[PDB]
Amino acid sequence: CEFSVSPSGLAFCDKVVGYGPEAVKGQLIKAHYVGKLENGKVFDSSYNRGKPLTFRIGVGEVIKGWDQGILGSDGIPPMLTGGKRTLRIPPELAYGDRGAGCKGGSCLIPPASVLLFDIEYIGKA
Repeated sequence: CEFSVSPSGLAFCDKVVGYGPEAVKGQLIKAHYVGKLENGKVFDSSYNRGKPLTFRIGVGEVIKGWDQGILGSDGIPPMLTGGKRTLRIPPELAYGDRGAGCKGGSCLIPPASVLLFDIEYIGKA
């Protein structure tokens, strides 16, 4: 899985190219995913939550890396319905210096964490 690195640092690898239409801004979509830190620790997954994440893409409902990494951006083609994509997201397009899932200064997602996501774009909701 060698990533294609976009100008922003957002990198991706289409492990399985979708068979359907590309994602469109404002659309409510369904996605299964596994999120891991660079040491391999899984910090969140749709599977653990027992359901897909249905959300509106491209409107700031999720981290910038997801909006850009799924809808596409300079250097990043959009995901297609039914595709599987791995994203490498720099902190600036994720949770930055704040981190996420914090208890005081200790966070499930440490500050300045690069995030790895395996995303399965199932399709529209």
